[PDB]
Parts: sequence; structure tokens; C-alpha cells
Amino acid sequence: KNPKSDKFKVKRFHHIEFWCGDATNVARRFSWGLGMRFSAKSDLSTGNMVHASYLLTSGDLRFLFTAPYSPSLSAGEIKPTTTASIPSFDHGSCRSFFSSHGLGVRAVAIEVEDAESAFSISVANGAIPSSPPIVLNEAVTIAEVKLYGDVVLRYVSYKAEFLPGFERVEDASSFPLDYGIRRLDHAVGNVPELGPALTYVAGFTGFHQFAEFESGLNSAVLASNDEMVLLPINEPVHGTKRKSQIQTYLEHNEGAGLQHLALMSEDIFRTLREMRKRSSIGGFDFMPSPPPTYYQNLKKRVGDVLSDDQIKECEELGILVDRDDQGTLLQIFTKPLGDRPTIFIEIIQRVGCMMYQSGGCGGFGKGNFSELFKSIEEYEK
Amino acid sequence: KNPKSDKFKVKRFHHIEFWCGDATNVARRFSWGLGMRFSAKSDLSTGNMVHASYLLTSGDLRFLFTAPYSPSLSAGEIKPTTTASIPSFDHGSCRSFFSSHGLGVRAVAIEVEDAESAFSISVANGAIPSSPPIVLNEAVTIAEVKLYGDVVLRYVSYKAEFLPGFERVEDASSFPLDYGIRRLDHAVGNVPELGPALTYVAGFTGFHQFAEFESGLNSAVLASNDEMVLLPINEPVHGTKRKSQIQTYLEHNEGAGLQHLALMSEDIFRTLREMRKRSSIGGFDFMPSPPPTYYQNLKKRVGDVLSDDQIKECEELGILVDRDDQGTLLQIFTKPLGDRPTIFIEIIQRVGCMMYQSGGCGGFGKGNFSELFKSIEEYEK
Ligand SMILES: COc1ccc(-n2c(=O)c3c(C)c(C(=O)C4=C(O)CCCC4=O)ccc3n2C)cc1
Ligand SMILES: COc1ccc(-n2c(=O)c3c(C)c(C(=O)C4=C(O)CCCC4=O)ccc3n2C)cc1
Ligand SMILES: [Co+2]
Ligand SMILES: [Co+2]
Repeated sequence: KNPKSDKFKVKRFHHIEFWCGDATNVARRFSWGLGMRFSAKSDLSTGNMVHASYLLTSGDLRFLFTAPYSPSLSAGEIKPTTTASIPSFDHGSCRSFFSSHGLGVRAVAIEVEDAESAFSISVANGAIPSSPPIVLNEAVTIAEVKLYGDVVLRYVSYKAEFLPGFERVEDASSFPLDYGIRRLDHAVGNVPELGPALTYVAGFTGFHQFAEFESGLNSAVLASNDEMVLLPINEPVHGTKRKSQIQTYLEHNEGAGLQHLALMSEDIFRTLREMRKRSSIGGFDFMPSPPPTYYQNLKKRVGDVLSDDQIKECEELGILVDRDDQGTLLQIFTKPLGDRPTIFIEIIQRVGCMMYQSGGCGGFGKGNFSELFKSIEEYEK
Repeated sequence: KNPKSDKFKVKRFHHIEFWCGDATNVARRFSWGLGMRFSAKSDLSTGNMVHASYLLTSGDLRFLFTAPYSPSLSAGEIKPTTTASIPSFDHGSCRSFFSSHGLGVRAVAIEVEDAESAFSISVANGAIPSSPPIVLNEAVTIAEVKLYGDVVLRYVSYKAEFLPGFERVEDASSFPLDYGIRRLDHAVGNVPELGPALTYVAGFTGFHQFAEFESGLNSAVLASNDEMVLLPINEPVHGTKRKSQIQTYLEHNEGAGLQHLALMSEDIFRTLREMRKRSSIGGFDFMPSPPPTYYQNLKKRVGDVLSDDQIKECEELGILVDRDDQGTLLQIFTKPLGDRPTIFIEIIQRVGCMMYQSGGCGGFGKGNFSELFKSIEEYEK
């Protein structure tokens, strides 16, 4: 049941912005770890005296990494005279964000038809404003509303190349890495209470609850009209034996924030081979592979879709598999991206639900929880 | 003339400690960019609730990367109950350091015979104390005095594996990278006034002025008794046409600090090949190569030591060459290591002055300034 109640016209995920202390080093580690190319820059070399920002791209995926410069470089400017290419940026907000959360996502940015209209209708429907709409070089407008914790939902709209003031990077510096990652699939938040978060976000966007099918969570998924912008949210469930990983998140993160980003790959086997090659030489580490019993019980549950050739290929890479009633899903999780046990990345491939592929095809692999658990028990036996 | 006036027994450079906002990402970028192996860790997985610290090693070189966790994790501890493996660490000092300077060196640590004695004699001779001597697991003692800006000189002494509380890292995670880098050669500071800095540091260490032979600088080199611990210091020279890079440093860094670390390589040609391979895939970038005229004029100045086979091999890699009267030196500079135009790295090889090799053999390549300049002019002609 998809009511299609978007209060404004939403298109697709546009970019994810990371607030760091040093954008150069984080950007280079991510570039190598995920196979993302250096696409554009705004920094001292482009006249930006306020913040350094570097964009990585892989297919449609856009990762933005930003860190502040000393405020002394831009003490003489005023908001109308600013050299910052992202007008919402603020030194104190950024330093406070990163000292409070460490490395994490500041903005989930979606492209819309009219950013100003999306901001106005949003706040008229209960959104807490973060930065009012601003028009950039009469060409793009950007506005921000609060999403949860210190994460903002950023609206971007174009009249007619990332953002004004940014520059394309030199051919030399830009090496054409690509491990198969193609676009952002969903972005997930951890909150203390799911109800008020769901009520709040649904209420200013009009996103509807996405169709679902006893460890830690309780979650829900808001989705846009075409279900191409998916925004899951988790809350912890207390009093269990194994303490909630969601509560672990909230303690180390100092409150709500973005938990994981799910990236879609065209060939999840090539992605996971190439990412695993680089794990111990600067890239990313993966959550430990599930017991061989798990793969023994996969025949009986996904026999019709996965040949054991493609199946044993998942065993090599430790991939997890789940299926809904319309589709099937391949997924694996990284270890946390930084010092704290907070944000991590999911690589996914969806097969099914062709018409183009419809969003959420296969679900989000929640069954994999119980399945994994069962496997563990069976492999101990 | 080497007076050998060390006020206490100094051995060698022990490690360099980096204060960052996220130690994981910086460590991984450096590991891949310089070919340093992951050696030890102190973090949540080792019981450290205060700070995450990761050590990289290449030969004798030890790079330590540290970032704070949320203070909430260790709000119940007191200094006697701390879980921090580096007792000098302080959340507010670290956050203030990194918001003020960005990524940079916090500690230059030298090994000595008795850290307590080195601290006491130091402060009795004018050193500003930073952290008093502390004994760790009845085995190692660490003490800190101020060096310049917010950089400290750290004394380390062992009774008899990095530091107590640290753990050796898993064989898997630890990939045996090595591009030839073998030890730290010198660590250089930029200050507003060279005289008071020289007076101050010489006065509490007893380090003597190292033997020397019109662009930006004015510098001097303090050295220990055997001249194996070298501590150059620069100040800016104003009023020139091209603004001092030292003054550029001080403005963007928000005061004095460490400008560059010089790392010695066993084969500088292998190091520079392997580092250059990785420049655009997560590693480091290099200062643009000097004009071919520069290499034309090299025959006439280093003909006796460098064969043109080894010489044209420098042309490939852009290496710079200088010579003193006792030795010869090969050197090249990276672009800055982070967002700000502050800290950078020098790779060097010294050939000459055998007996073991004596410190400073070849000097520090200051002649290369004028030489480079001349070359530029000649290549324009
Ligand atoms: C080896 O030890 C392990 C291995 C794996 C796990 N695990 C996850 O963390 C995990 C996640 C985070 C999702 C997920 O994607 C997410 C939901 O949970 C909430 C709604 C939508 C959504 O996107 C799906 C399955 C998962 N599994 C099996 C724990 C311990
Ligand atoms: C292509 O544009 C360029 C290329 C290169 C340079 N340059 C440096 O930065 C540079 C440095 C930093 C040292 C050095 O190591 C240092 C001293 O200067 C102070 C005392 C001891 C010490 O260790 C030696 C030679 C250098 N040269 C030619 C500027 C602009
Ligand atoms: Co997911
Ligand atoms: Co040098």
C-alpha cells in the first residue's frame, strides 16, 4: 500500500556529506577503500577561505567530505561576502559536531524540484529549520531541515557541476578507480525513540511506511512516492541478554545519528573481492563471515535464484542473503568506518522486481538476523 | 665544533605522535602512503576508554596516531583509575589542539636513560613542564616538556613492546608493507622568532648548534652529543617579494608548530617509486619536479658521486641533491599531509661520512634553494 503522499516532488538521493577534522585524509582512505574517484574540490586553491570540501563519486554515488579551516582566515568576511561554497557551513557547528560525534554523516541530501518550496512546505509541516533556502550563482538552491540528532536533511534543486564554486579536479590527481559501487540505496538512523522520530519525519515529508515482511532493534522505513529514497530508522529494545547494538551506538555517538549507509553495487562479487583485497592496506574491514552451516541452509531457502557457483562465491566473500516475496537481496557489512563503534557501510545487490527495478526490492535483510543466529547454533552442533 | 654538552643522556628519536580527530582514517592513509605496517594498538578493544591510539612502524620509524573518544565513556574514572595508556593525554588539550592546528604533530619523543632525571634537569634549566614523569607498569617512564607552540618534547626511558597497555596487532590486519623508509632523520619547527626559541631549547637540553655551510627563512639546528637527534628551527624573513612560506605556515597553523618530518630511506629510489605509484590512489603527492636545467647543472656539481644512471634516475623521481664538504644528500618533499598548508614530509638519503654514518652527513640541503632558483631561470632562458 503506497499512498504516494509526498508533500513535495522528491527525485533521488543526491549526496551524503561527512563532517571530519581533516577532509584530505578521510577522503583518500575512502577513495581507496571503496573505489571512488576524486571528482571536485572547494578549498584554498579554489578561493574558499572557510572550509575544505572534497567530493568522491562512484556511478551516481556522491560522498562529500568537509572540514573547517582556521576561523582566522575568514574573520573579515561576513555572510554576504563569504567564500564558503556551502553557505550552510559554520565553524562552530562543525567543530562541535565532530568533537561530539567523531567522524559521521552531517547531511543526507536529496534532489527535489524546488528547494525553496520543499523547505517552506517542510517547516510549515513541523520541520525544525536548519539553514534557510539560499540560491547559488542563480542556478542551484540549497536548504536544510533537521532530521534526527545533529543530522540534517538537505534539499537541493537545479534550474537546469556538483555545486557552484566547486572545481573539477586535475586529470592527474583523478585516478579512475571503480569497484562496482553505483548508487546509494538507503541511509539509516538510530534514535532513542522510534515513534516520535517516525511521526516527526513522516509529518513534514509525507513519506509513507514501507512494507515489511528478537534481537536489539525495532525499526521502520519511510519512503518517497517511487520508493527510491528510503530512510529506515531504528530504536533499541532493552532488557535482553545481548545488549542492543543500537544503544551501544547512542552511547558512543553521544545521541542519535546516522548508523549505516547502504550502497548498491552492479556486481557485488567484484565489489567485495576488490574491497577485501584492500582491507589491510588502507581500505575497510568486514564483519566476520557467518558459519558454513549458514551456507548449508541457503540451498533450501534460495535454491531457485542462486546457483551454487554464484552461491559458493558468497561463501568466499561472506555475503549474506535474504529474500522477500517479490525479490532477493545480497548484503554485507563493514566494520565501523572510524574510531568509534558507530557508523558503518553496507554493500548490497538487489535482484528481482523488474518492470527498471523498484525500490526496496527484497527488503532490508532483517530475517538475516534470526537466520544468522540459527546458523551459529547449528554450526556449534 | 661539537662541545657535547647534553645535560642528560639522550639516545635516539623514539616516536612521533600525531593528534587527529579520527586516528583510524589518518593511520590507514599514512600506512598505505608511506609503506608503514600496523604494529600496536590501544583503544576500546584493549580496555582504553579514553583515547584511540594506533602505531605504524617502518624500520626504526614509529608514527603514533591518537584521537579522543567521547568523555562520557570515562567520566567515572579519575587520574589514578584511568584506562588511558598515555597518561599525559587529556580530552580538552587534544580537542583544542586539533581545532586550533588541524592535523599535526603533538609530541616529538626521544629515548633517554632516565626520563625522570631528564624531566627534572630540563625544568631546572628553564623547560616549561607539560606532564610530570609517570612510571608505567614499573617498566617505562614518560615525561613531557614544552618545545615550541603546542608541540612537546617527550622523554621516554625503559628499565629493560611500544608502551604498557598497548597490544600487538593481529597478523591478519597487519600487512607487511615496506617502501624502504628506515628511521626519522630530523624534525623541524617553525617559530615566530628563532632567537628565543633557540635560546630556550638549547638551554634546557644542552644541545649545541650544528655546523652550517635569500628566500624566506633563517634557521639553525640543535643537535645532541652524537648528532643523531637533530632539531632544526626556522623563522620567517619578511619584506621580500615572494612571501615567506614560514609566515604562511604560522598563519594557517595558528602559531608555531612542527613544519616537516624528514625520514631516511635505505634506497630512496625504491621509496620514491613506490610512494609515487600511490599518490593518486590514497597516498601522498609531491612537490612539483624542478626543471631539466637543474639536472643539467648537476653533473658539474656532483659528478664525482652520482653516476648518470643513478643521476637520470633522480630525474625520473624529481629528487633534489645537495652536498656539504663531508657528504652528499638526496631529498624530496611531499605536498602538505592534510587540509592546511602546514606539515609535510621529506624523504632523504645520506651518502658519506662513514666510520656507521655520522648524523647530518650532507647537511639539510639549504643550498638547494638557490640552486633551484637558478635552474628555474636557466630553463626559462
Ligand atoms: C557477525 O556478527 C554480526 C553479523 C551481522 C549483524 N547484522 C547487522 O548489523 C544487520 C543490519 C544493520 C541490517 C540492516 O541493513 C538494517 C536493519 O537491521 C534495520 C532496518 C533496515 C536496515 O537497513 C540487516 C541485517 C543485519 N545483520 C545480520 C550483527 C552481528
Ligand atoms: C617546486 O617549488 C619548491 C620546491 C622546493 C622548496 N624547498 C623546500 O621547501 C625545502 C626545505 C623545507 C629544506 C629543509 O629540509 C629544511 C630547511 O629549509 C631548513 C633547515 C633544515 C631543513 O630541514 C631544504 C631544501 C628545500 N627546497 C628546495 C620550495 C619550493
Ligand atoms: Co541496510
Ligand atoms: Co629537512
